[PDB]
Amino acid sequence: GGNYNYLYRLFRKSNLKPFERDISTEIYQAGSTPCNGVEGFNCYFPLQSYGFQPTNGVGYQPYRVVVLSFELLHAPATVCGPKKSTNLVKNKCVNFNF
Amino acid sequence: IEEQAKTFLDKFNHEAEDLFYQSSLASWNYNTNITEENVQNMNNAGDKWSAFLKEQSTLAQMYPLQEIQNLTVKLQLQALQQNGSSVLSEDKSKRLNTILNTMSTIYSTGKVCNPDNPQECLLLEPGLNEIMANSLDYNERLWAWESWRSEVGKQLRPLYEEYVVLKNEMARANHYEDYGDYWRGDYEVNGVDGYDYSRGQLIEDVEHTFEEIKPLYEHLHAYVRAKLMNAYPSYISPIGCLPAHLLGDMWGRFWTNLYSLTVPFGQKPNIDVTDAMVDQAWDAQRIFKEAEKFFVSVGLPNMTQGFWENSMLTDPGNVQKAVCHPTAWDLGKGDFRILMCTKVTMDDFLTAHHEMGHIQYDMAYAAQPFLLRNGANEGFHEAVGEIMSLSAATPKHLKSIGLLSPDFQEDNETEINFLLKQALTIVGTLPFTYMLEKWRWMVFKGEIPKDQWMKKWWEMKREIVGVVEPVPHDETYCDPASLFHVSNDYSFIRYYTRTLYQFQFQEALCQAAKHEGPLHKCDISNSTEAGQKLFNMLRLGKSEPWTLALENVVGAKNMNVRPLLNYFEPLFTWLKDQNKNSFVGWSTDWSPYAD
Ligand SMILES: *[C@@H]1O[C@H](CO)[C@@H](O[C@@H]2O[C@H](CO)[C@@H](O)[C@H](O)[C@H]2NC(C)=O)[C@H](O)[C@H]1NC(C)=O
Ligand SMILES: *[C@@H]1O[C@H](CO)[C@@H](O[C@@H]2O[C@H](CO)[C@@H](O)[C@H](O)[C@H]2NC(C)=O)[C@H](O)[C@H]1NC(C)=O
Ligand SMILES: *[C@@H]1O[C@H](CO)[C@@H](O[C@@H]2O[C@H](CO)[C@@H](O)[C@H](O)[C@H]2NC(C)=O)[C@H](O)[C@H]1NC(C)=O
Ligand SMILES: *[C@@H]1O[C@H](CO)[C@@H](O[C@@H]2O[C@H](CO)[C@@H](O)[C@H](O)[C@H]2NC(C)=O)[C@H](O)[C@H]1NC(C)=O
Ligand SMILES: *[C@@H]1O[C@H](CO)[C@@H](O[C@@H]2O[C@H](CO)[C@@H](O)[C@H](O)[C@H]2NC(C)=O)[C@H](O)[C@H]1NC(C)=O
Ligand SMILES: *[C@@H]1O[C@H](CO)[C@@H](O)[C@H](O)[C@H]1NC(C)=O
Repeated sequence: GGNYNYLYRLFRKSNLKPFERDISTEIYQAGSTPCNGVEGFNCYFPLQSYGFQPTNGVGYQPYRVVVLSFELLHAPATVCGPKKSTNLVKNKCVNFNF
Repeated sequence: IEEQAKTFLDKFNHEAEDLFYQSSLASWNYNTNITEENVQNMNNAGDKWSAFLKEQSTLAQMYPLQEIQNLTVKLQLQALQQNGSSVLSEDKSKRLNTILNTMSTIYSTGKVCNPDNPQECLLLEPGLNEIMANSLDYNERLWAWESWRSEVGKQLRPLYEEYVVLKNEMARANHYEDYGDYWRGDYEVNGVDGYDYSRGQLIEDVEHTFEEIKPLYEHLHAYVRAKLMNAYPSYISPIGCLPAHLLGDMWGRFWTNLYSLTVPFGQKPNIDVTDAMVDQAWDAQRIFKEAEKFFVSVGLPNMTQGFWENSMLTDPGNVQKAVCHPTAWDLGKGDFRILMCTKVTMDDFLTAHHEMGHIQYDMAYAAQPFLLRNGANEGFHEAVGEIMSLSAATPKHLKSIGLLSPDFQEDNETEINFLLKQALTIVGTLPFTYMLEKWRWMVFKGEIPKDQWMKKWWEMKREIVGVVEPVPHDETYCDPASLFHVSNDYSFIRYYTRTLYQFQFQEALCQAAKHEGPLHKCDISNSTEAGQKLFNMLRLGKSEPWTLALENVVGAKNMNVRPLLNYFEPLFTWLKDQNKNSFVGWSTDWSPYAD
C-alpha cells in the first residue's frame, strides 16, 4: 500500500552548504508572485514522499545509508582502532614492546 | 517564463509516477485473478488517475507554448496541454460517448441466425470466424459473409454518420482541418534542424512506397488466383478480381488461411519444432530462459530479477479466472511483468521472444521523464518486437540452441514454402491497410459525400486490392464499420508503417552482424556491434524526433520499401516463373453476378 512516511525535500532557494541541515516547511515560491502561505500555481509545498512498495524494481527500493566522518580538530587525542596482543615468551633474548 | 514550466513538470513527474503505479497495479490484480471485488477495485483506482490528469491538463494552459526554447520541456508540455475532447459542448460530449458505446456493443453482441433453423444463432468470434477460416463450401462462405454485413453492418450506418460529424467538430476546435489530420499528428515533427515532417507529408510517403510493392503484389495475386481455381471451379475468372468471401477470413485482411490451398510443395513438411520440446522435458521456465540468453547474447541486460517472482508465466494451479492473453506490462517504478499462459509449442516459443522484446524496449527508455516513455511513434513498438521473432524462427538459430538434428539439410524447396507463408501475412495485408486508411481520410475531409460512401468503397477494392464483391451493396450498408478498428475508434496506419520499419531494422542489423547470404536466413546472435546499433535507438523514447531515431539504426530519415523487397526476392524470382502462362493483373469490370 505504500510507506508514505519517508519524505525528501525537492525545492530550495539555494544548494546546501556541506553538512548543513534544513527542516523548515515554508511554502516554496517558484514564480514571482508572492505566496502568502497558501498553495497554488508556482506556490508549492516543498516536501515529497517516497511511496515505497515491496513490488518495486531494484533502484526503487529503500536503501539505508550511514556516513562516517572522521574529523581532527586540535585536541590531545581521541578514539581509534583497537590493539592486538600476542604471547609472552619467558626465558629467551627477545624483542619486546610493552 | 520558461523556468516556471520546469518547476511545474517536476511536481508533475513525482505525483504522476505514483498515481500511475497503483492505477496499473490494480489493473494487474483484476487481470490475473477475476472477481467483481477486483473490478470495483480497479474502477475507482482507475478514475483517480484520469481525474488527476485533467486537473493538471487545465493547469498547463497557464504556460504559453511558443515562449519555450528547450526542445525536451516543449515536448512534455505539448503532450499534456492537449485538449482532445472537452472542446465540445457538454451535451455533444455525452452524445459522442453514447455512440461509441452503442457501436462497440453491436460489434460484440450482434448475432446471425440460420434461415433453415432460426433458433440457432452465431456470434462473430465463436462460430462465424470459424466458418470463414475453415470452410471450403462456396455457399456457406457466401452466407456468412453477406449476413454479417446485412444484419449488423446496417445497424452501424446511421451511427457512423453521426460519428463523423462529431469527430470533425472536435478536431476543428483543436486547430486541425479534419479528424484524419488529427490522426496524422503522431508523425509530425516541428523544428529540429533538418529532421522535420509534415502531417500532409505522410500521405505522399505512403503512396510513393506503395507503387513499388505493386509489382510484387500483382504476382502474388496472380499465383493465388490460379490456385483458387482448382479449389473453386466455375466460380473464379482467370483475368478478373478475387471474390471477397474466399480469402480466408471475414474481411480479407490476412491471406494466412489460404496456405493449405496455395502451398508450393505439399510433400515437404514446413519445419516444426514442438516434438523436440516435449522430448527433452522443457518446462514453462526453459522457454524464457533461452529467450533471456538470446538477448544477453547480443549485448542487452538481463531480466530485472523481480521479473521471475511477480510474473505469471502460466495459467495458475488454481482453476483461476484470469484473462489469458500474451502481453507486456510496464507498471512503473522499474517493475516489469509479463502476463501470458504459455504452452510447450514453437508458437509460444516465438511469442516469448516477441513479448520479451517489448520488455527490453521498456527497460531502455526508463531514464527519460514520465511523459516521454513511449515509442518514438506508434509504429516502433511492435516493430522492435517482431525482429526478435524473425531471428529466432530461423533454422540456423534452432540448431545452435539445441532443437535440430546437427545433420539437418535445408533444401531450396522448403525456403519457398517458408517465404510464401510469410508473404500471405505480410504482403497480403499491405493493400488492405493502404486502401482502408485512404478511404477513411477522404471521408473525414469530405472528398466522399455520404451518398457515395459504399460506391467509392467498392471501386477502391477492385482497383487497389483486386477484390470484387459477390452481391451489390447500396447506401444502406456500411461495410467498413463491420471491422473492429473502424467501429471501435482506432487508427489503422500504424500497421502499414510497422511492416516497413520491421525490415529496415532487420536489414540494418544484419550488415552489422556481417551476414553473407539472403536476408531471410539472418540471425543476430553472438554479436555485440549489432546490439550497440540497436541500443542507441531503444533508449531515446520520445525525447527525439522519430526521423532522428531512424538514422541511429538505418542511416536514413524516412521509411523505405527496398529492405522489404530484398527479403522477398527469392520468392519474387520463383513467382515470375510460375506466371509465364498466366495473366498478371486484373479487370475491374468482371463480377461474379454479372452474367
Ligand atoms: C483474488 O484476490 C483477492 C485479493 O487479492 C483475494 O480475496 C481476499 O484476499 C484477502 C487478502 O487481503 C484474503 O485474506 C481473503 O481470504 C481473500 N478472499 C477469499 C474469499 O479468499 C481472492 O482470494 C483472490 N482470488 C482467489 C480465487 O483466490
Ligand atoms: C535543457 O536542455 C539542456 C541541454 O540542451 C539539458 O541539459 C543537460 O542536463 C542534464 C541533466 O539535467 C545534464 O546531465 C547535461 O550535462 C546537460 N547538458 C548540457 C549540454 O549541459 C537540460 O536537461 C534540459 N532541460 C531539462 C528540464 O531537461
Ligand atoms: C483548449 O480549449 C480551450 C477552450 O476550452 C481553448 O481556449 C482556451 O480557453 C481557456 C479558458 O478556458 C484560456 O485560458 C486559454 O487561453 C484558451 N486557449 C489558449 C491557450 O489560447 C484552448 O485554445 C484550447 N487549447 C489548445 C490545446 O488549443
Ligand atoms: C532447387 O535446386 C535444384 C538444383 O539446382 C533445382 O533443380 C534444377 O532446376 C533447373 C530448372 O528446372 C534445371 O535446369 C536443372 O537441371 C535442375 N538441376 C538438377 C541437378 O537437376 C531446382 O529447380 C531448385 N528448386 C527451386 C524451387 O528453386
Ligand atoms: C553462439 O552462442 C552460443 C551460446 O554461447 C555458443 O554455443 C556454445 O557452443 C560451444 C561450441 O559450439 C559449446 O561447447 C557450448 O556448450 C555452447 N554454449 C551453450 C550455452 O550452449 C555458440 O558457439 C556461439 N557461436 C559462435 C559462432 O561463437
Ligand atoms: C545475467 O545473468 C547470468 C546468470 O543468470 C549471469 O551469469 C550474467 O553475468 C548476467 N549478465 C551480466 C551482464 O551480468
